[PDB]
Amino acid sequence: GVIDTSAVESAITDGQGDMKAIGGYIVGALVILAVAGLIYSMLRKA
Amino acid sequence: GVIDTSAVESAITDGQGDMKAIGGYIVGALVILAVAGLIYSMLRKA
Repeated sequence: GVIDTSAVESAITDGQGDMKAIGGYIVGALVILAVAGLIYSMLRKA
Repeated sequence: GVIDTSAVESAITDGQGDMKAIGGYIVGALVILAVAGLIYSMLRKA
């Protein structure tokens, strides 16, 4: 009496493979305010 | 002064043996909307 849920794992494993894609696109934008955070500290201490 | 009613029990015991046959054919179709009723609830809560 089953219902075919084969279209579930095919849909959301491709879903969770897309959460990883837009996680790496944020990490690449948070290191901008990490690098610029501490080369401001070099100019101030000088 | 009897009338032979031997053809009665031979006719309706085979009749009530057929009500059981089409009762089990409905139960097999009501569990479809019982299973699908609560795997819809898993997808909604996720």
